[PDB]
Amino acid sequence: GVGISTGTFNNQTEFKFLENGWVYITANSSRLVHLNMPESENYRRVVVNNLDKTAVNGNMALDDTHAEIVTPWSLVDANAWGVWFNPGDWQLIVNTMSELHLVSFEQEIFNVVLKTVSESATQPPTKVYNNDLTASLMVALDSNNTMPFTPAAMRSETLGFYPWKPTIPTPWRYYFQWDRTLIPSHTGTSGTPTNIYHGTDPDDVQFYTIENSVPVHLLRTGDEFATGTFFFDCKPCRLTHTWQTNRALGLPPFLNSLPQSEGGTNFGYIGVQQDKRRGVTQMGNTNYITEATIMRPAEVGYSAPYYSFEASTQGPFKTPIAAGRGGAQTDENQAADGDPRYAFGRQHGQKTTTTGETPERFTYIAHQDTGRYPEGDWIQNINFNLPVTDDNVLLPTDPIGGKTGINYTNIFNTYGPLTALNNVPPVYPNGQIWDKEFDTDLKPRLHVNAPFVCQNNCPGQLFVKVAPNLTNQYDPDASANMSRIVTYSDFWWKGKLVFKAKLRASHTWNPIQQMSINVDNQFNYVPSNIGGMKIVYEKSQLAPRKLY
Amino acid sequence: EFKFLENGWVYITANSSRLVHLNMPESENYRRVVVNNLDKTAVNGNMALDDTHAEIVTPWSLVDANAWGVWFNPGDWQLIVNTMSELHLVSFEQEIFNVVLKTVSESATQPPTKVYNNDLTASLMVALDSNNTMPFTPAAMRSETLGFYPWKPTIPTPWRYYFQWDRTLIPSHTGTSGTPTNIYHGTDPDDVQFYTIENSVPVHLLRTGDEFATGTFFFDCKPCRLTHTWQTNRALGLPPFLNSLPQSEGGTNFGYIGVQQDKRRGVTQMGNTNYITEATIMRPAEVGYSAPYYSFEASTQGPFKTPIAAGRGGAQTDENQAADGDPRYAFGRQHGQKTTTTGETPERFTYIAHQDTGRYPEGDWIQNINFNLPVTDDNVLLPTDPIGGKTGINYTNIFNTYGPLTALNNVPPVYPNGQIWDKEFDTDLKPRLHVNAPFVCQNNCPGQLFVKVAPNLTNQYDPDASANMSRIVTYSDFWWKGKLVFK
Amino acid sequence: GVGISTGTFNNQTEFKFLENGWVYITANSSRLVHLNMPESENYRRVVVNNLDKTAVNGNMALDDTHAEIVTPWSLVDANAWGVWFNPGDWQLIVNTMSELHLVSFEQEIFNVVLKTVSESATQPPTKVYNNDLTASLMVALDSNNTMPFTPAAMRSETLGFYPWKPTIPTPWRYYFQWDRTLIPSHTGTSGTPTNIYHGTDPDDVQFYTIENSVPVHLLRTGDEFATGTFFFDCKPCRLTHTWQTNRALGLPPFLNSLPQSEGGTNFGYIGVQQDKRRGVTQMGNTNYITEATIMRPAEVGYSAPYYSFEASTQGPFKTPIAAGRGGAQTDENQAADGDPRYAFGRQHGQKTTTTGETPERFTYIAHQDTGRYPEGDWIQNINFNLPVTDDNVLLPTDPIGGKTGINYTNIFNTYGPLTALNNVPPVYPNGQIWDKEFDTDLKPRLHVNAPFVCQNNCPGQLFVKVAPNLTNQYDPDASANMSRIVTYSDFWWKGKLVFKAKLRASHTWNPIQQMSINVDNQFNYVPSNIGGMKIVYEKSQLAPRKLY
Repeated sequence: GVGISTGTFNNQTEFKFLENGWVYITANSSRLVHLNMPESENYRRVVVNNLDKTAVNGNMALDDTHAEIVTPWSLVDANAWGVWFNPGDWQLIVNTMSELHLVSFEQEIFNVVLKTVSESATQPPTKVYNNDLTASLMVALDSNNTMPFTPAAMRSETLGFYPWKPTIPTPWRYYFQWDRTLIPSHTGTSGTPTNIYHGTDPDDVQFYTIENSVPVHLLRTGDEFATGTFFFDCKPCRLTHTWQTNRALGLPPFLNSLPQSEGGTNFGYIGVQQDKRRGVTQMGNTNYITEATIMRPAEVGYSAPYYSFEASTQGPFKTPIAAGRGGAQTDENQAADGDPRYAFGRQHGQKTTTTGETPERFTYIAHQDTGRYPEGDWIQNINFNLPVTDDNVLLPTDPIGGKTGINYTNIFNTYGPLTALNNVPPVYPNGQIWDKEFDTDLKPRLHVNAPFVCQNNCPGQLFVKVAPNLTNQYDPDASANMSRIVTYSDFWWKGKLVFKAKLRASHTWNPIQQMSINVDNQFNYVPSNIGGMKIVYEKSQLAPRKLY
Repeated sequence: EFKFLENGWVYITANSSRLVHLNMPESENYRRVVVNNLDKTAVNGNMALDDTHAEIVTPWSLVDANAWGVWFNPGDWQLIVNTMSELHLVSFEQEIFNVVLKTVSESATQPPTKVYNNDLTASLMVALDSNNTMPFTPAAMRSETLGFYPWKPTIPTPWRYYFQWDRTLIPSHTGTSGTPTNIYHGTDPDDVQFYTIENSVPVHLLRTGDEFATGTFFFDCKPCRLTHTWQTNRALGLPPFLNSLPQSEGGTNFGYIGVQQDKRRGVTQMGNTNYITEATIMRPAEVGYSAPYYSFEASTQGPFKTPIAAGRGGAQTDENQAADGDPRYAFGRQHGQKTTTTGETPERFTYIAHQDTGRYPEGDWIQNINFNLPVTDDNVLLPTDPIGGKTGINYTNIFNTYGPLTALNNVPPVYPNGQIWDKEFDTDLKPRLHVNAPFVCQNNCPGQLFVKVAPNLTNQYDPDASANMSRIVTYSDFWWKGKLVFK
Repeated sequence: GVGISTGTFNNQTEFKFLENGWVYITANSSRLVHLNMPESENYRRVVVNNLDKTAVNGNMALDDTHAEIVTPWSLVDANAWGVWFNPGDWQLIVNTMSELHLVSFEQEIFNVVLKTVSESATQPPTKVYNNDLTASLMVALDSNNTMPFTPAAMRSETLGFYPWKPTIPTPWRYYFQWDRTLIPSHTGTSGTPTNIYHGTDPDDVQFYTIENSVPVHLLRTGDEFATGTFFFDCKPCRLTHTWQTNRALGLPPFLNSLPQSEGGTNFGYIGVQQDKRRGVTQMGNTNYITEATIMRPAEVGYSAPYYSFEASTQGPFKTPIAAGRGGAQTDENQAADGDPRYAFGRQHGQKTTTTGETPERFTYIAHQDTGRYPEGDWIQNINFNLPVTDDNVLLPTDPIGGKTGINYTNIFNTYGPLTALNNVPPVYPNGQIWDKEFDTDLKPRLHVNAPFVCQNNCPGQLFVKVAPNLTNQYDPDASANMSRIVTYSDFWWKGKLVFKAKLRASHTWNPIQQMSINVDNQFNYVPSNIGGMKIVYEKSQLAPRKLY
């Protein structure tokens, strides 16, 4: 009731060691959640069209045009690593574990409190906060997944990552179908390229409402709500990275001459003339057997067009790629297409005492060597007469379509039946944990935003909303917006995310990479003298594994 | 042995035995060796000749029987390929027996002389990596498997494996100005994997009276077809009805469809044309696919050729047109080359598969969506049109038509030099096939077998000295027997 | 028999994960062991006296005088970490484990081979090696520990640390009682200080022989020998380090003024005048309560005389200390008394391809903060009148005995009933694993050479010796030394050392120290281009733990 708590705070992470090197990881997360009443009680169909930006020739990548339904509901999303693990737990997992299985998820709301605000007309303004013991919090669990799936991690709008910091839900909204055409252009393009919002296709209209699709629980201060346990059906997530490219697959050539002294220039030598060597190649018209030409079982990674923008009914979108760029591990400045860039605020890692709306950002450079170095690619004539002449080779420095800044690698695609690739690594703390699989007939082989993909279903989205607190003058048949008592709710959210992981084994003489605190990064993991906190991103696939 | 089961199935047991000759290793230590043929790649336009890499050279030797020639003589192969329609890989086992170890004493006599004596107490070190902890290094790729002749003694191959390295090689051509970046960058510490047999695999010491058997390993692979498909997209489904049939035999007596092309009935995917032709009629899917050919992609370790699943079209008619996708094998006198030949020039052949799943890029073209026929120059891209200003490069060199509709076959077995089975990659997303072997190991396939002559020390050994160990010159002859079972 | 092997090589390390976070670590180690016949078949009582060195005034620390029995036997000692774990295994243990229990030890000898050498009188010298199928290797296991305990790790004379490198045993010898007096001196000392070897005390004479005390097995090429499993009875060894000194024990003072901005100089302030504070002190005649004077439960660590040399019957010896020096963690050059220094050759970590007899060396700097910073000590008069005047304080810069280079800290001892200290950390790879407890009535609280101390008994020492291979001209009643066929043996040694360890837990928000491969140390863990190997030392108590 009014004076009785309905739940307990718990933010402990439990590691229970099972038999045969398996560990049962239970991540308990609890948060105080602050919820204001919605700006409006009505659903809105809102169109955004930043014509001012895209009207500048060459700015088509800046398109924000879309249509969305703005709802009075708020989304409680815990689908991000930082919600469940602090840096120490993450270190333990990524240093001691080799693979991760997502097992189950459950959440509850308890200790609901609803308050009203009265602001007097006194010349020196003043306001008072009073409990509304009979007011209700509306809670809806879309366990059947009737609503569109809108994971908040993509917008950095999940629950906060600090147990001792109150957090907020995010106002819920979803895309509403629209037709939009945007012809690309460049600086110096003559005229005005077609840039039009065409409207909505009636056959694609889907207006969803929570009230018509999901049972809604009314929670007074003495009530609680528990979702029950949901069990996942996902593939395991590897906590190791592969390093072998095509060049490091299989038996190396036999070295007939080995170095006799230590030193930088004391190389070995194969010792057999290149066109007199033994082995197998797929180049049926040459006798050269080299590390570049020797047959490999398949292809590790693939080349794809990079910063290619494809257009469909709704306008242009960047073509996604599975893996990051090669060479970024050596030079951070070379991080580009395929290296996810995260931008987030003070709830999710940015130093909490900073000021301004400029977000904290980082580009994740995965340890896996499955990318491409397009500056190193080339195409040459089938005749394969070496050394190749200018007319018989296409180089990455050769312009395509007359454009000095575009080469064939920009439009190149080597994905095929022989392609082998890995799933995206977890991105702590801002990365998404699980994602919903598409309801297309043919499904993608992976998702680029989360390591765990929901093959059949994963937990229903949790929606909350302050129930309307009407004054005595309400008139439903009037055009003016409803008159409401200013009401807001604080409730406690507790979730339990269960993983299963395998303890790693030492396979090599040498030690392996391990996440460690050091003098440089020390102060990223403790509060500042004024309580300021931050959570820096951490890599997750530290240890290597042999691909082949 | 061919044992005929019920309902047209045959149990093929291939027994193979070899005398194996093993010298003691050159060195007892592991070596991390870097190869860098900068002299070759420093010539502009020779980037395809890159041999730069790093490898761990081990004192161990690999006994590899993963090649068709190890198990079947030509008569057996004829029987299989003429009478069978599909092949299942069932099991594999191997053993080492009748171990013999000998020492060599070479006198200082002015006329040199040497004597061979049995070392009855010396041991052969044998390690079976049944857990597949070691890198997978199939010897067939280097033509370094056991020999293909039962009556010819054979040797194992000195074992080594790749060690991670970073390498950048900017491509160039003749006439390229300056020196393109050509650098060996070193090793990434996070990718370092130094494997040793001693720390990972139990090691058996075999004296002359001892033997070793691996036990039977059972495979889990897909069946391998011994038939070839010939139908391309043009030969799928119902042909057009011929309203006029020839009345006499002769070369020029063709049939005729007899319906004007834009007045025909049927289904096409060209939604803006009324022409229904054998080229434009809808087919269920695509047989084969076009891929960039002699395209070299670069990654952390340097450039490598982009592999392709099927060979070139037209090679069946003209051998000289065999190119990308037609595997070329080079091998020595242990593996097919006339054993009485002299010199180190290997025997070679390009395998031309019977399957018609390839492409004839000279016959491709792209034309404008408007599809106004006959197409004009500006509305068609031909294989003879230069790309990037290069007269020797056309769009087919960079073309890729792989998609959801692509259908293709597994690589055919290549007797005798072809690999039999291969290990599947440990990536999250796995390739649909391998180009080197018809049988791919989905979970695991037999552990690699390693052998090494145990060190035979003299009386003057000093472990705390920098000089390399002083050993009695010792070598071993042992008999290897394997059994490979097919269905 | 002759053609049948009697054992299998195994150098695998197995980690078996038990229930409740406990792991069963099995370290298998195998080595090829090379043994020459002894130089002499007789026991020798040999006296060493480097009078030439100690005769120089001020060189008394260089005394090597002693007496020892030189035996024809050789000792097979596997009591060092490097014998059992490669760097990867050690990384796994020290990064994932919190404590270590020594469980059991067993060893065996197999595949014995004995060979004879015949060197012809030919003008160009030549030699031939022939198997002596009937010769024997003599093997004795002192399971009753009748022989003196002589752990080889102290002399860096254990089995080698590389499975693929043949190793040797060490010629066995033990101390024989002697009386020796060496009066200390300095440069400028007048005359010749007494420097005399007095002989042997008859009541302390102990002449041990293997033959009279231990059953001896004769192994021909077809025989093997197994010790059986020995189970230890030792205390657990912690793999965490304490950092709290007396200054960091208990409740800190309450800060009445907290900083308002981030920055280097924004300190907090206690905000209460020092002599007006509340709390408890052991200084019964002062009202000052400060972090230096506030009562702490006990004392962490202790001060001891450093580079003090005590003399007894056998001459001077350095006074050992339990913990290393304070400040060495910040500056390596300050490593001194209490920081063990290891010197070793190419069998035990030194780059195997180096030349010369100069050994590789390192000083182990433990992570635990249990030492002392003597430059920071002082003593002041009981009156405690502050600020203290010169006459009322003894500073570390005040000479003692008139010596400008000696201060009271050199002779200071604060060990008492309140002292708290930790056991010595394991030193990989050269550190001793276990040590035998003294047979004195009152036993030391720890040993400085090994973390595991043998309370009742630990495995008997293993002795080997090539049995005498006589020629036909042997005459026992002649004074000349015995005429023997030049014979030597190669045998395979295999040992199994079993540990039990507890998996660590994450107790803090922040991550902890972890051993990791990196660009700097990368090439310490892989062979050189000519096969050269090395094993660098690794720290073992990386993770912190709270003392109080």
